[PDB]
Amino acid sequence: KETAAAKFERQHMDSSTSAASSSNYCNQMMKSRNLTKDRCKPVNTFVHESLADVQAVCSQKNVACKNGQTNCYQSYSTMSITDCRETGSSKYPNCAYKTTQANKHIIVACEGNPYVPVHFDASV
Ligand SMILES: O=c1ccn([C@@H]2O[C@H](COP(=O)(O)OP(=O)(O)O)[C@@H](O)[C@H]2O)c(=O)[nH]1
Ligand SMILES: O=c1ccn([C@@H]2O[C@H](COP(=O)(O)OP(=O)(O)O)[C@@H](O)[C@H]2O)c(=O)[nH]1
Repeated sequence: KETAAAKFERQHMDSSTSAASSSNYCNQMMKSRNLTKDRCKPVNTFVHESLADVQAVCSQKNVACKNGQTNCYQSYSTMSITDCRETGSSKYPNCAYKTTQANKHIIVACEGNPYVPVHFDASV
């Protein structure tokens, strides 16, 4: 079965490109990462940095999570990310997304032993 850590990697990691993310990037990525299978996931961020660099965020700046939990961490450096947001006209199963590339600090929640990212909270 898929671990929480593995799900984070599937949903949020894309180390292969520096940013490139064509205007088609989210339409393609959201489907293939299985985020459009049961419904159109409304909002999802992919991070274009090495796995070790994203894992390292769990030992960086501790900040409150949006839900009030205390186990969120903000990257000291900006990171290459792509935000995917479902369009107004998108209708399941034809999930359609706007693709927006940015360099921002990421905030992730970390859990477990080993202590690793399990949830993408925000970018700032
Ligand atoms: O900048 C963002 C904001 C949210 N999400 C995703 O959207 C999901 C829904 O957000 P959350 O679980 O924190 O609850 P909500 O924001 O919907 O109240 C998150 O788990 C993330 O997978 C994301 O990928 N990037
Ligand atoms: O602010 C948060 C939000 C979520 N989680 C944990 O992150 C994991 C993945 O979250 P979820 O299953 O809700 O999926 P997501 O919303 O991130 O897509 C779960 O073990 C939650 O306990 C957390 O530790 N802090």
